[PDB]
Amino acid sequence: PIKVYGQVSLNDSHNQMVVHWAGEKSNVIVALARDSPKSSDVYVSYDYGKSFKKISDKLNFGLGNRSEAVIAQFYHSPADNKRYIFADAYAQYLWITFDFCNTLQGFSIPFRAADLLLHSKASNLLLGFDRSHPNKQLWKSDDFGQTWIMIQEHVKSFSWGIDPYDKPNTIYIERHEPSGYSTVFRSTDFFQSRENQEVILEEVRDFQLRDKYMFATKVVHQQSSVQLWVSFGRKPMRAAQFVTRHPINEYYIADASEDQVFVCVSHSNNRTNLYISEAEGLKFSLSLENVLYYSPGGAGSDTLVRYFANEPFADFHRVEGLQGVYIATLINMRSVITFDKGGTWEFLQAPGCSLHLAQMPILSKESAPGLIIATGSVGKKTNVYISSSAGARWREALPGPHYYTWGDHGGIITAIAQGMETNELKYSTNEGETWKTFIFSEKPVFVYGLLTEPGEKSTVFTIFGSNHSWLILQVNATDALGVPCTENDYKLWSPSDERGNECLLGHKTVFKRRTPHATCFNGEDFDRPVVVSNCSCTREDYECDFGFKMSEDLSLEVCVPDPEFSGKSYSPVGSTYRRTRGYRKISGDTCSGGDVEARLEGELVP
Ligand SMILES: *[C@@H]1O[C@H](CO)[C@@H](O)[C@H](O)[C@H]1NC(C)=O
Ligand SMILES: *[C@@H]1O[C@H](CO)[C@@H](O)[C@H](O)[C@H]1NC(C)=O
Ligand SMILES: *[C@@H]1O[C@H](CO)[C@@H](O)[C@H](O)[C@H]1NC(C)=O
Repeated sequence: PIKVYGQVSLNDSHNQMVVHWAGEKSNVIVALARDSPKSSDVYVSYDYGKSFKKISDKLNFGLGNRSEAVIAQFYHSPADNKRYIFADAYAQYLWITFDFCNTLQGFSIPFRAADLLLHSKASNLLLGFDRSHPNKQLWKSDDFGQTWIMIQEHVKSFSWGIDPYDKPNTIYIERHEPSGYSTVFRSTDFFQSRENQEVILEEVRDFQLRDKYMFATKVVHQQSSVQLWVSFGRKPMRAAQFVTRHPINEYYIADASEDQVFVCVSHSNNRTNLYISEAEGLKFSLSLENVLYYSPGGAGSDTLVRYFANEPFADFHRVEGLQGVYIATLINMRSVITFDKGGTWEFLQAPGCSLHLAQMPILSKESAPGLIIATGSVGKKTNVYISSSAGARWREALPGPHYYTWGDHGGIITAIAQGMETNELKYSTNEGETWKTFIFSEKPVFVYGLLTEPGEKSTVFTIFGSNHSWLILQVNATDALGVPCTENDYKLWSPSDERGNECLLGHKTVFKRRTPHATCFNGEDFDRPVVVSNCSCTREDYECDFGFKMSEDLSLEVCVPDPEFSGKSYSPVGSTYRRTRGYRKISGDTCSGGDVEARLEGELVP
């Protein structure tokens, strides 16, 4: 029903191992073994993981130099999955391949390659940032790392532009300056001429680019305070309004991907406050207080929080595949979820008790709309919890901590116990309502990774671990799904909140998906909603207005005046101006008509 078709032990005793399939239409897998750096090894499969060949000896410093290569990091081009760069940890040196590591060539380079930033569309183009010097130099290559020019020195921060919003080759940069105040510049010819260069904002402290938005900071006064500046869709930057009684030291941009900005301000007692804007990103309202926040700390002069997306400091998580849905943890903790980008929040429940989600991460994808797997616990021992209702309802799927992944649009889910040795793969074809066991090897292993072969329809899983000696297995589970799904095996589904509203963000979205109990191969792409239709407005289409905050008791769902406004939340006796009741329609909400829209919307006042 399921078979292990590839199993390979690498006579290798490094303490880290990463394994990456080249991509969806590809038989190549690259594996990199590293320490915690003291040594490394590289292995490549050209047969879907049936066999791996050691190719570390191809990574050498050339004729008459025998000193061993030590790979810190490798990089895969997202524009061309045949291309890789392996960077030496110590020497100023790279190896590049254009053919899945069949041929590698070494190149000595004028900096150590701490961080390379490969362009997402132009496969020859990349940046390199020399972080070892305090001299802070940005290097650019247009031949995939063979030759490099130094395009900017004294770099405080920089970023590639983003398509489609920026012209081709766009780079944004800000330099360190003796005064501490600096200019954000944009160039389309790598800073080679005045004519292809543009001032974006001046007297800036920091800057960041995130999707359609750009953020920068200035200082105002009389204690000084940091003012946030924002651009939406590459229009000129404008000052955001953040009214508080006390100085703001920094902003954390938590998310800017759904036509609004979530921003966190303050980090007292490992808590922060979550604010949301409308589309322009300029008028923020307090959506959620006391969100868990843990950072390692920084030098003390950062005004925009730097962090990696896969390691957010705020316990706040966008659910993929769905607009509107985010999950957070607040504080004696509680997990909450929103279905309307922070307009209202609800407590998560399992069978009911309060469900607390440790964010082992939350797994969700556009290829399986409404399916979420997460790790957490109930009351007061971690288990695996599953929702197939976009987080509205949850069940406990498996007890104990596990790796989990899935294939074929969520139609087959796999799980392996973590933190103990095992030779057991759990699999479910019904969203975790039942599970079968497949013994994937005779002897137990500590498992360190569980992956799905890329491709939305894939039903091949990679397992790697050891008992130190690395083992890599490939499990083909295709036959566990049997024959192709037919019309009988699909049902219409609309995401809803916990109350049953299938009307989210002012419209009803309809997906065609495979029923929970159908055992069949789903060969269809139904990732994109079949029907969308508008609804009459409800409370759920509204959020707190500038000057207001969510009631402390979230279940009241009432917006009240924010004390930070010092009693001036409602300030303008003439004409017919529009006085807010505390609410504004959520950015991108398409609701229309009905009772609620009236007297949630502003009041006409003389
Ligand atoms: C070999 O060449 C590399 C890269 O140029 C250099 O960094 C290293 O010092 C060399 N090692 C020896 C033993 O000559
Ligand atoms: C897995 O099994 C299916 C059905 O037998 C086959 O079509 C598919 O190519 C296999 N995949 C791999 C990577 O062996
Ligand atoms: C729903 O409303 C939006 C504007 O709010 C409009 O653009 C869209 O055409 C409407 N869609 C449907 C399917 O009626």
